[PDB]
Parts: sequence; structure tokens; C-alpha cells
Amino acid sequence: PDEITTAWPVNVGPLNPHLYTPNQMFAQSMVYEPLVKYQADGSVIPWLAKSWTHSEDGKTWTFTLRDDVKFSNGEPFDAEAAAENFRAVLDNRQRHAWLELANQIVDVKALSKTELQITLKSAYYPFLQELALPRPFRFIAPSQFKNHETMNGIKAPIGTGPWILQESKLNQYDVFVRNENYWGEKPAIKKITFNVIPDPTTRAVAFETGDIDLLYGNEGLLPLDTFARFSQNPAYHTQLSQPIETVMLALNTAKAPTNELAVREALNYAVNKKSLIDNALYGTQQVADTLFAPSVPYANLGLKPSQYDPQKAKALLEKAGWTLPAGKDIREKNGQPLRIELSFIGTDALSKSMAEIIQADMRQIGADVSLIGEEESSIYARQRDGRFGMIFHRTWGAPYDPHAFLSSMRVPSHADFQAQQGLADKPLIDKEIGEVLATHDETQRQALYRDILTRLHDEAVYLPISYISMMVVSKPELGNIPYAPIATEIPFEQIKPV
Repeated sequence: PDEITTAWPVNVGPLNPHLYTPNQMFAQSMVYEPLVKYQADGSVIPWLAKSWTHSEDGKTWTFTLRDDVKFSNGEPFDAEAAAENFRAVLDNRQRHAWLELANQIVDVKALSKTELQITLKSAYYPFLQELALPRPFRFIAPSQFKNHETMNGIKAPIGTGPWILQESKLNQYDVFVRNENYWGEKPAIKKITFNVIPDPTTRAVAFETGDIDLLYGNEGLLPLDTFARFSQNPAYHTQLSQPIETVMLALNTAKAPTNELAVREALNYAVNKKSLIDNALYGTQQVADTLFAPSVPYANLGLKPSQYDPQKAKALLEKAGWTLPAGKDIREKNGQPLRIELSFIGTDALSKSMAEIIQADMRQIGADVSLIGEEESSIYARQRDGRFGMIFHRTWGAPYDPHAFLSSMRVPSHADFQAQQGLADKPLIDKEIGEVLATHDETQRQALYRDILTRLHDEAVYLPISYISMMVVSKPELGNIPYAPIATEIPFEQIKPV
């Protein structure tokens, strides 16, 4: 009754707070906590840190920490424990390069038990927001380091948070229980079991049969036709949040034929997005015309949408010398046929469905899209090295969008950097991204974001598809299920069946 059963496609992993795969972010967030906490309105609030001051030049920050916090094993949380955690993370700095704060921190030291000083290389504006992320800046008991480090593994995953990992049974389940010695508000739920169920249909069936009480995830959570059916069945409860992030294609500006602006523009008129959403996504998501929705901070720029218009797509291609040979449906220019490879994870049935629609839509305007469905590692490797023509991609949701997503466009080993490599203005874009992150002149900040997002839009780097929502399926006795402000987190501690 105060225990619930739910599911996840894989086990939660070791729960090393400072590493990535195979750690599941939502679970790191259940056990480990930030100095300051992200809120829906976009601010952060005091959390493990009660308060903070900063120097006039914005580069030195001093946090006053709470003095009543214990790790779940009884050991104290204090400035020394915090400082040791920052050291452990930064001893592995190279792996955090995607996150600009990790390049910004020049020093962290405990000034006393309750005072923590962080020194930055520049007045990095998103400082607090990045401290608030699920990883890597959260705190494990230093006693649980291995040889004074965490980058080579941890002992027990001892955090300060409201949940404690009880046991993990590989490929079967993970059990968490409530921290009875939590510094903050006590969760009403005392135990959460995560059944390992990798297949979306099997998750749907597990819920139907009563095996599980709750499903909480993005558009991939369960089949969307089944989701629609569940929402009409009074025996169940379902929810669909307001949109959290964008799903789009990235187009390779550095590889023929997507290296041509005219081709990228034509592709952006070719897809009937509303129909795609109604056909493949059962009408559960929203059409996206821009990289970021207009509701995203800094992103309400009045950018012009490219509406579904096959006639205009064709005219663009013809004008660019992509014409149809006699007897053929696929355009050619300088001998070369208009062929584009679309990469996606092959076992992902939803990605595959959208890919087929996109392929069909583009064929109607004379573009031959070849589907390349591959395993994750192969797709990720393609993203890193630019071996794609078009690839499925998505933004990261709050609090990453837009600043952290944009920041990462500068990093060579990522899809967006690769996709943008063919732009003459790529260096300028990357310089402006660097500038905007350290800008405290609010006017200049908005102008830089406008210029960056406008160039990306006008250069047709992306083919935005939809703004997607979080969805929930639950037994009615659990009541309304809240959403966590951070899109990768799951607010189990706010679930209150009574």
C-alpha cells in the first residue's frame, strides 16, 4: 500500500554518482543530491547548501552548507565531504568535457565545516543550474571512494537522498527503500521495486495484468496505441504532460547532398508532421517547427516555420539543379542521384515507423532516403564521427535546454558539431556560444541566443519533428502523479496515495 512496483528497461546500475553508462540518471537522482535544486520556474533553490555569496567579478562562490545532513550510513555531510566529491569528479575532468562547468571550475576547497568555496575561470552564468543536474556534481560518502577516487568505481552507493538502494538483482529487478534518516521531508512511499522489462509491449502487458503499478517515461514508454486505449479505460489512470523537449533530424551540412542549403530547405518542407504524429504517434505529441519550442527560455524569436509544402520542396530542388530523369522518380544532379541515408536505432519500433514515413514523404518530392537501422553503439559512433546524412536526434529538456545543448555543439565528438561542420559560419557560431555562457549583460545574452538559434534555423541544420511529452500509466489508487522539473528525474517522493 505504501510499496509500489514499477519498471525500467534495464537495471539501475552501480549508482556511481560521478559516472555515466550504465548508471541510470533517474536512480542517481533518487539517491544523490545537489548543492542547489532546480525548480519548474527555472530557478534553483537552496538544498544541501543553505545559502551562497559570490565575488563582484562573478568568479568566486562561497556556499554555506546545512549542518544537519547525514549520508544514509550515518557519516556527516560537510564542506570537506563536498570538496572531496568535486575533486573526485574533476580527477576525471576529460569525461565531463561536454558540460562546460567541468571546464570552468578551477578550484574547490572547504574553508570550514560549513563553508565551501568554488572558484571559476570565468563568470559562467549557468553555474547554479549545472550544479543542480542529476550528474556529475552530487555527493557520495567519501568513505565509499575506492583509493580516494570514484572514477575507478565506488564501494556502497551511499548518498544523502530520500531513497537507499536495498538490493539489485541483475536482469530482474532493483529495490529501493525510504531513507528513514533523511534530512528533509519523508516520502510517503516506503519501498519501490523496479522490474526489469526492456520491451515496451511487455511493459504494457505487465501493467495490464497488475504485475506493476506505475509507468513513467517519454514517448517510448509503451506502445502509443495501447496508451490511448488505456486513457479511455476507467480501470486505469493515465497522464500526458506538457512538452519537455524536441525530437528532430540532424542533417549533415558536411556531406553530399545534405551539404546543399537548397536540399536542406526542401527537406524541411517535405514532411507532413501533423500526419506523421497522427499516423505513428497516435496524436499524442505536438508538431515542432523549430529546434526549441517558443516556450523555451531565450527561444521566442518569431522564427519562420517551414510548413508541409511538397510543391515548394520540389521547386527548391529543381531551382538547385536537382531534376527528374525521364522515366524516374528520383532526382539527379551532375550525374549523382539525390540519395540520403537516414540513421536510427534499428530495434526501436517507433523510430523505425517515423523513419518509414519520412522516407515515403521525401520520395514524393524526388529524394531517395535509404534507411540504415543499426544497434545503439553503431548509431552513437556515427553521431560522433559524422558518418550520417540524416540522423534522429533530440534535445535534452530542462534544465539543459537551451544553454547546455548549445554548449555541447562545440564539442567535436557529438552529433550537432558534426552536423554543423559544413557551415561557413560554424566558427562564429561556436565563438558566440562561448560568449553567451559568460554574458551577464542580459541584452547581449538575448542577442547572442537569437543570433545562434536564427543561424541554425536559417541554415536548416535540423528537421524538427515534434515536441514530446512525459507520459504516465498508473493504478488509480496511487492518485495524481506529479512531474519532476528535471526531465530525467522521477518524483517518487511526491507520490502520495492518500
